[PDB]
Amino acid sequence: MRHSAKSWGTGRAMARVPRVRAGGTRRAGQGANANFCRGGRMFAPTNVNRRWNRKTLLSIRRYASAMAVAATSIPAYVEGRGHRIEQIENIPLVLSNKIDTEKTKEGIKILYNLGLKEELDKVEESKNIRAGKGKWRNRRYVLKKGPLFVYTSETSFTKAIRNIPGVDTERVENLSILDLAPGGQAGRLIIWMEDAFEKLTEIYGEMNEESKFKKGYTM
Amino acid sequence: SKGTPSNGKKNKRNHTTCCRCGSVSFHKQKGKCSSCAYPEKKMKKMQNRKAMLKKTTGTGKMRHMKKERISRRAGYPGNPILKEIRNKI
Amino acid sequence: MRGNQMLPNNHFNKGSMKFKNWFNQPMRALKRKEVREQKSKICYPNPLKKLRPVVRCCSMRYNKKVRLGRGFTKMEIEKAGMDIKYAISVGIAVDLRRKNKNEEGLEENV
Amino acid sequence: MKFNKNVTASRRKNRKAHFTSIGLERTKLMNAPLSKDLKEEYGIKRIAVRPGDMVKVVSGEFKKKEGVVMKVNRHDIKIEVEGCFVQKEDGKKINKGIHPSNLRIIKLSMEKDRAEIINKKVEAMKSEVKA
Amino acid sequence: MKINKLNNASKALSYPVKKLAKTEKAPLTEKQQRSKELKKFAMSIAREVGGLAPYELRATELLRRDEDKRCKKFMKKRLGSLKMAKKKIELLAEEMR
RNA sequence: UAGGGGCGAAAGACCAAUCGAACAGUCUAGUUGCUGGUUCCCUCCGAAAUGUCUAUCAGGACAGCGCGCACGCAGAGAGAAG
RNA sequence: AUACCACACACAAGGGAUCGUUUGGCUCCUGGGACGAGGAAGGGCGCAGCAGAGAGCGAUAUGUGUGGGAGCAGCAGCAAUGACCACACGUCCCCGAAUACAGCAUAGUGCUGGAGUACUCCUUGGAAUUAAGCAUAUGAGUAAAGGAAGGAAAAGAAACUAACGAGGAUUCCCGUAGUAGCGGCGAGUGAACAGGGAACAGUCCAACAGUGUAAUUCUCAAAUGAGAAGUUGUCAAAAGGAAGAAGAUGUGAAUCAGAAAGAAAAGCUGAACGAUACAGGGUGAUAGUCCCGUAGUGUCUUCUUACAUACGGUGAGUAGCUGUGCUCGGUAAUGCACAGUGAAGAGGUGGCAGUGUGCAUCUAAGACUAAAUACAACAGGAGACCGAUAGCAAAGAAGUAGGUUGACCGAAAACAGUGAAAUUGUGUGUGGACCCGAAUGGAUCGGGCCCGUCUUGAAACACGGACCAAGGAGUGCACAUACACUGCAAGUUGAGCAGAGGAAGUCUGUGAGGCGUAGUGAAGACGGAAAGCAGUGUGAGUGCGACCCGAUAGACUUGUGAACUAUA
Ligand SMILES: [Zn+2]
Repeated sequence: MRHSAKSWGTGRAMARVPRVRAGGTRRAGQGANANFCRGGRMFAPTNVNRRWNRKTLLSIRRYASAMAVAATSIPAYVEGRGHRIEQIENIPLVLSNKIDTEKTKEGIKILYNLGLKEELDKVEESKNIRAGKGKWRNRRYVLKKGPLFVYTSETSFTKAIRNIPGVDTERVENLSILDLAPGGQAGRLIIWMEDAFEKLTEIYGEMNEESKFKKGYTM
Repeated sequence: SKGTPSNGKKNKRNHTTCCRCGSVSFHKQKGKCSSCAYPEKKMKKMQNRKAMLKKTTGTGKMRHMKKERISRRAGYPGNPILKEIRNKI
Repeated sequence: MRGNQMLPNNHFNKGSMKFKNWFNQPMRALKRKEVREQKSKICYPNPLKKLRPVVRCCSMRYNKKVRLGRGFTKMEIEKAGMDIKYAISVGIAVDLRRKNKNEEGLEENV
Repeated sequence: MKFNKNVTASRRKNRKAHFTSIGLERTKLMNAPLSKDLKEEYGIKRIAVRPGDMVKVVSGEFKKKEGVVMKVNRHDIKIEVEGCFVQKEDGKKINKGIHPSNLRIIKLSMEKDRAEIINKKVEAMKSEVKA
Repeated sequence: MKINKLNNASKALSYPVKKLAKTEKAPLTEKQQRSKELKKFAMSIAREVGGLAPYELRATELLRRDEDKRCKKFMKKRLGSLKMAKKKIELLAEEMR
């Protein structure tokens, strides 16, 4: 909308679009402001007042996270997401405390002993450059999802495992649905810490009782 | 007639180069510049926002203002021969 | 205008009207946290907040509810054996505009 | 992962920083690895290649060749090595430039300030290594 | 609508508190007395030096003829307030006596 | 001597190819009951150009005739016989 | 149809679509908010070995000092006697507030002027538009024009609310509320206290200064003197500190080889190794270990901040009143002015005019004040944004080339990639405008008027359309609503805000308000049926540019014009 423009009106054998007032340049007499014009203004310009976020009831958020946690212990769902678990003895996995690990070297040896080798390899081999214009806008590489580790108490193991591709970490008390159901499909593979697994009873309570940690919520 | 033949008589020139702004807009008979209002003390009111931004600070060189910012960054240190005067003051 | 509705009344006629968005909400929250933290170091052993009196709320609708007020009165402070200069040094708030009109309200603040 | 928020991870910003570099930052672009023996003779692991030094080409058309560095083009980041060339229709021969990182140093040119440059870097290490 | 359900009689009820008596401030110290005396004194000297204003003369003249209700109306129109008029009439009356 | 102003041996003439109210720029994307245009496939159902009120007669609103979702259900654009 | 016209296919022309790419734009967040008589901002002119534009710099037109260290892009010459870069300093032509000046203060030195003005304060003040016409009203105390200041500005410690069992400076957020009311009672307009929070801080002058001596400020001298201001009244006390924050910069792990194939391996295949570092960028195809970094760790430099005296209850052309004009939701006057008139020392107020009288609450006509709040230029970080007819007008010497008498107006052009259609030549085939149905070795047979659009009615002697590519029109927000889907249910809820957390996500508290749990009246007053609340979306109404394009006109400027033409 920058330019000085006006319509020539009828009687000149031309369409009555606004035109640019100028002289000495090829720009004289060209068609100015409308959406059907080169260099004109777009239809309904995009605007900051749009509603970016969305609400969801707290009671649904609580219930969805509870049944996402449940699905992490049904083999049919875990396999269905594409985690491969052929070599793993039993689900769920619960690592002890008194893990005294500090180095990545010894950290991987632990994970291999739980049967996770094929799963981890599946992640490392996956790295590829994205198709389309997203590769220009800071979203260049894509990787497959792998195990999530859940802890509750501060331990050295967290900074021993984190550089291994596809390993992900969160605390039990603030466990998110984006981490528990990626892409909106449920049944992510989870490594529990022994403290964290016991805490699930305080957090979600018992059937037909009220949780002390989540006020006003019952299963 | 008012078209082509009247164009032949157009050999006088009412505006010359202004000494304040350069813009070939000083009207000799009126004694006034149509771009910048010389000889009035203040500069003229510019007609619109588009036209005034074409002559703002930062459209030229800003020689003094740039040096001042660098000296302020450095803590106004002055000429190193004369440090004792600075320190006393 | 057609059909049955509550008759409109939407006030968007004024072309000089301003809009205020809230995209800064999470960031300004983080700044307020960081200012409190550093303020808390400057006076480390002492609480960041002062002690305030309990007063009774205003109208017939809120009579039965008690709330924090602005400051203790010279009479409350004196009755508890302190002096005004000392009270300030120990982090008690003072308000010399307030008046005492009940026995009960005085006894509780003491 | 990066936890410092003052450093950029934008593709657009990283690329501009590369090509518009000047001064000492430009010199960092001309670094090459030293061979295993030289990494015992001197403390350093890598140095900026200069004329007169002796290099093995480890990638490309001229792989396995050895020779003396003739010239260093800083604007178009390339090094010319003695005996790596192509012949035109005319029979005339043109030296083809190789990117620094495809080379490895075999013998160092010790003319001029090189011995002081090396000393300065060794000291900078030890200063913090021993602490 | 959660408005206008009680009658005016029941809205007038109140809780039985125990009150505190007001602390009277009647004592006036020696220095405060001299302060007030000097101000009242100064007000005498001004009246002695400069005399009465035109409407005060016209007012006092009406008081001698017992034109009480005329004087009242006159003073109301000059000062605006019926209270100020009642006060100024009483001060003028006392001056004449 | 400058724009609701000038200047006119008066024609509403002339004031930078513009004058029964100049040019530049902004308010402004002024308003429009009026003219023009309005971008993929198949399946199923399917109108109205009439009444009342209107500074109303090239426009509206309310009702009448379509379609969608349908709680439910003895009815019918035809005859007899009084 | 030998050669014309049309169509199909192959090759050569002609043009620049499409796909692949991007040292640019845009949006949000955080920091910053640094000019001038010591000559600014803006304009002109000069300076290179070969030098037009642009960049850099002033006749010192690549000088000095500090920290580094290898080349100067072409050609000729230079360079460890220091190429080039980074930090500071020195030098800095002419015009311009432009001043050998104007106004003004002190014992004296001096100060102001111009630039910028997004955000803040003070004046002045429209019309288009809506009311389906229009004059009060609306748009709007908005646009435009003037004055002024700072990193914020303004405001600020009650001549304040309230009628409770009361509270207690100012500013900001949630809310009371599209309510009480104002209004050709039409269109439309429209606040306050409460209740929940962020941040918190109070003080000065006058009234009112030692009289057994102006004890007070300044100048010159001197080691104790002279003089100026002032009795129309001067003079009312502390050093001091470690914390807190922002930058700059050093260091920083670990790989080799091969068949086939390619211009080139980093791919693929086997064997290893690092990780508190698998963020991201560069290398001749897709790299943790080839190069620059990153996680982790060192140093250094700046900036911010902190103890003393004496006091109260009368601040005048003011408050108020009469008339008048503007203004506000303020209504028998909410605020502000002008003219007449004009107080008391005791006065002001308690949303409806007056008079009286108790009661409650305050103290005007002098001043200062932090934090929590707003937003350009310039710098830094991010993104479900745009990808060269897009995104800023501008991805190159863009406010440029160029243009107006003037105010002012204003383009195109990416890769030495790919290489579509319109349109042209040559060769080879098939037809005489072309489409649909059905066929021959071969003459052809039957059916079809030109599309889009308003219209009772178009093949029309109704209008738009020469041809091809690319662009090109029901969208966003607020408020009620009916339907479909989801959780809980006499209840329900992501208000703001706090606590946790390598964090614009998520989890947990505290805790208002709103609507519902039953209605009737103008009201006093009375009381007796019917599941709701909050979301995710769809159809539809109203207001904002409101599906896209289009008037003749109206207003406003401290903007321009008598080079053509009129008259002195
Ligand atoms: Zn000028």
